[PDB]
Amino acid sequence: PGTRTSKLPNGLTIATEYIPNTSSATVGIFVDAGSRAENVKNNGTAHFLQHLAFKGTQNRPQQGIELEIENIGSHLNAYTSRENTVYYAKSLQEDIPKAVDILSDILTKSVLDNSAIERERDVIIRESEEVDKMYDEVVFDHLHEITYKDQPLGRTILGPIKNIKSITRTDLKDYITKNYKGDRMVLAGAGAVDHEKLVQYAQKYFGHVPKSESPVPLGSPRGPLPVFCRGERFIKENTLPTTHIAIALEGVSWSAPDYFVALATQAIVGNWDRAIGTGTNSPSPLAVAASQNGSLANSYMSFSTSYADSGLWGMYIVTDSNEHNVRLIVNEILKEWKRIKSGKISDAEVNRAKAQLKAALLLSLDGSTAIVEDIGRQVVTTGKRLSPEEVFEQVDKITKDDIIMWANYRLQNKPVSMVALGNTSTVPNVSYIEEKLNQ
Amino acid sequence: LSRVAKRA
Amino acid sequence: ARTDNFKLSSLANGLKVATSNTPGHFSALGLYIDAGSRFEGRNLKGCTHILDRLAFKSTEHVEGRAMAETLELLGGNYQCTSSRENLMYQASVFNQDVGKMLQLMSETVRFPKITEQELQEQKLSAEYEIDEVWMKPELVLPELLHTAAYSGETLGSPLICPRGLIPSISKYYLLDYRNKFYTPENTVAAFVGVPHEKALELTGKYLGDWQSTHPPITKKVAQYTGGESCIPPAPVFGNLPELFHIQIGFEGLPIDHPDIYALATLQTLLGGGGGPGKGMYSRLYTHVLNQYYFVENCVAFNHSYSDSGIFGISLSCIPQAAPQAVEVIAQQMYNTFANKDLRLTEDEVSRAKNQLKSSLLMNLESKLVELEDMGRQVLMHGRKIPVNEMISKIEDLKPDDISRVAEMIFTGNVNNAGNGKGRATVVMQGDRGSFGDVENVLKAYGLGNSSS
Ligand SMILES: [Zn+2]
Repeated sequence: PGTRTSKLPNGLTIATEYIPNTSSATVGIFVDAGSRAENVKNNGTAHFLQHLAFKGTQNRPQQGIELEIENIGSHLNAYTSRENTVYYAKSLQEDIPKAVDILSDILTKSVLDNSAIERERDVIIRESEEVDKMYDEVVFDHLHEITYKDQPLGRTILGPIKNIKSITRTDLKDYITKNYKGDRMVLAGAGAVDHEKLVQYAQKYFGHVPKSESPVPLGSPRGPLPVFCRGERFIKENTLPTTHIAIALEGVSWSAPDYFVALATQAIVGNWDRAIGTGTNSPSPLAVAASQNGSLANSYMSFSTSYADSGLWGMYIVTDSNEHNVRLIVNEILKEWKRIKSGKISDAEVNRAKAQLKAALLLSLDGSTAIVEDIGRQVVTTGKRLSPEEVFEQVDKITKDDIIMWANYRLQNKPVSMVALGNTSTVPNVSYIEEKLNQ
Repeated sequence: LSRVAKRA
Repeated sequence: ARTDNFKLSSLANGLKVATSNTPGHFSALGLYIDAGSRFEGRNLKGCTHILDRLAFKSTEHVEGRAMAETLELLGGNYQCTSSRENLMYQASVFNQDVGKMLQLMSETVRFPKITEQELQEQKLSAEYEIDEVWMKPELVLPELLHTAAYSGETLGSPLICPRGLIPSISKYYLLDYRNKFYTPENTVAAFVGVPHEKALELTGKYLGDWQSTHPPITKKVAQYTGGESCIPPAPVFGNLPELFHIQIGFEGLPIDHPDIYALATLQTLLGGGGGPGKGMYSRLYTHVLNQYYFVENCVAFNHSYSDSGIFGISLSCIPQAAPQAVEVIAQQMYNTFANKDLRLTEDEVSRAKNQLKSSLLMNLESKLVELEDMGRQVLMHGRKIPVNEMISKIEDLKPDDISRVAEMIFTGNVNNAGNGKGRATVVMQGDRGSFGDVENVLKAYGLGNSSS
């Protein structure tokens, strides 16, 4: 009944949530690493490492892991975000320990063969080249670069081609040594899982993990708070049929008291697609404007990214490079934020947003995997897990006024960074946006 | 609700 | 059915009410009607789709707008979809909203207004949807496969409505269809995370006084025929590689048939496709995907319905390889039972079994999936098979079993209600000549059946 928690002598946290009537589960190891724990020449390591952990360990050869997992019908996966590195598995309950075993094995005792470390550099480039075809991904990488100017958060996860061709097996081993400390990781499980037994296996297969010499509780401040830098980066590209713009303002962080209120304001502005509509029975004035007299854009989407110590909140626009005056659409978006700031929003649309928000945060925690994803991320970046029940309370209590204050604090006399890719010729700059927004 | 940029 | 906490009862009008599992963070519920394209015949062709696209619009007691905004306020996590054998309305909502959601599903199932305007919209929109669908091979090939497998009857009756038949769908035909299939005795109301006593209360309140229209029973058993069909090569778009496609299958087994679990193991064992656990150690990967690169995709399929099914292999490749397609598949099929030096191994069978178990159990981790599965099972044989039982039957599977089933299917030796033929179904996209004498290659390998 709830999320059970236990700590190991080396700091490792074991966070569990039992699910009645289940015979399978998901277990994952979450580390407070990621690319924000790299430096300029380092950039790209954590991800590289991740690819390599699947190439073989001091106990199991690459193809030995594969065949072992497939014979019991489990699944192994991993990703790297700016804030963390995650390795996790899905398997029947009988195999829970066997999975915790392999997870620790791959995460720490990995071979990192130099031969592998070389064939990989090409796979990582191919990977990189695909991301460059996903404009939204591109536009957002740049936004992070100029918004977190010369800071950890500002660098991308994949890293520069440069570093991908120059990462040395020593870089890897160092990132491991430097970052992989017990007090910096959470082992999360949900499904058919006995909390106590999982705490045991945790000791047995993760006990051997180095403790930090200067341990800090999972939630406490990294060091110097990232700082939001107003800026703009226009990327002319006359060949693109569509132009992609992103406009952001310093947002909110995971543990912030106004976290949900920010997500609530995001929901109130919402999204829109020139073809599909808003996916709401009643479109906002912005949504209506966007579509009138020919369309002012192809689509727009509100976004709100969070980190433990910072946040980005804004709009992502997509225009036809040959048909739209980007300035026209930006005005309506600014006009909509001003509307929120001025209080002219109804009880009805606030409720719709709270409802949209509630469903998005809770009804979506269905599988053991989706649930582990929540336990894991919440604890490894915050130091606790707000239960579904608690999250429901946090959203349900938000008020029209709460939103209006939040809007006035964050969208009035505050810096804005921006990025445009494509037919840059019609995009207004940052001082224009700030003038109209603050106007 | 906006996703968390991840790379696999 | 045992520690599912599965309870099943009926209202006087025939509506079966089913609940399973215990209170959780939220609940799931839905109405399941026993309808679908397999019952449209030639008269109602296209009706199942339009009706489902027409769900949750205006009703006798709720205004179109009000219906929409209230569903928005319940999280808006609901949908109505239909297939060859089902029509369902499901949704997951916060525990306290079960009743309100159920009331709404009731209104749309019992009192839809289907106004001239609502219908015009859906039809118009339906044309565009049909136009897009005919461009996605992932959709078109199976469509062609079913139509060919059953000579356009029942399970073979078009699931993608013929573009030119959409305009003639009138309110009259829609009403005719509702009067034949929307009856309490043809419906199941199912909940997950809701107390059986509460469900009975709500169900009776909103669905109790519902009465049957006592329509003419017109559900024909599916008769498998086998057959061949070929449509032209897809247009050469941009940098995308030109491919030809082919699907070969035989009559399979009904979902509640005894050897069903074995057949699913056989399917997992062949595997295929185009982190670990992704089934890269399945025969189709090994013997085809890793041995030929003129083959971009190769996977084993198992369509299983209430009274019949289709089992087989799908293969996408370079136009140049087209001529080898049939043989490559024929061989793989043959190697599952007929080749004495490639008998199914203990390892193959065991890994398969575990993967089957895994995919099922892992999917049932979803309240919505638990819901749908229970609704449909009740709708079909009126009981929900407990997980224990299921897992058991799979574990007791031994290699010879998988071998027997494999041989049975690939020899056209399946005997279902429809007393189907033993001919193979071969449907393909690309130039017809390119595939060669398909029947010859199949006969060569002793696949199929020629006598009675
Ligand atoms: Zn990668």
